[PDB]
Order: sequence, then C-alpha cells, then structure tokens
Amino acid sequence: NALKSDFDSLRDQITKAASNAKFNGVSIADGTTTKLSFLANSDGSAFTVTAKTL
Amino acid sequence: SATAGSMNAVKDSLQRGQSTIDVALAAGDTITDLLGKMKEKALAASDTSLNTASF
Repeated sequence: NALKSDFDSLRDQITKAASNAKFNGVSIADGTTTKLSFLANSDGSAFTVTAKTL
Repeated sequence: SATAGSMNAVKDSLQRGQSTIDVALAAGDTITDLLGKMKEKALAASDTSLNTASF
C-alpha cells in the first residue's frame, strides 16, 4: 500500500510538471498544439518544430 | 527681345515643379520608412509562438 501510494503521488507530480511547462503562455511539450512555426527568413518562411507531448 | 524676355516665366514654372517634386520626395521618404516598419510588424505577427497580447 505504501509503494502504490508513492507511485500515485509521483504519477500526479508528472501531471503537474507537464502542466507547468509553458513559456509566456505557449508550450511545445504540454500537448495543446501539434507544432510551432518560427520565422526563418524575411519572406515569412516557417521554421517548423513538431511538438513532443510530455 | 520679347521672346527672350518671356523665358523668365518658363524658369519660374520649372523651379515650382522642382520644389513640388522635392516635397513629394520628403513625403516619400516618410512613407517608405513607415512601410518598412509595417513590414517588420507583419513579419513579427506571422509567428505562431506569440501570445494574444503581443499579437
């Protein structure tokens, strides 16, 4: 029972650590978006970065 | 003599046209600077990573 309780506690801490991983309201790892695109040239070409849900 | 003396009006009109073109060039310098700033603003706005307030 003590081991399963510690296991559930760590499983909740994983949820909280994944939830807090934002930078100014945007996150590449919390799973709210499929990808982020950043500027790569003056004409507006994207620099795609696929999201990795955690 | 009347033909030679009539040229002063032509010179005056040419100077007035040069002055008008100069004022237009000053306004054009201002307009190109504003257009370049709008370029940088739209290019910054294209990025998907910004939050709503920056947009």
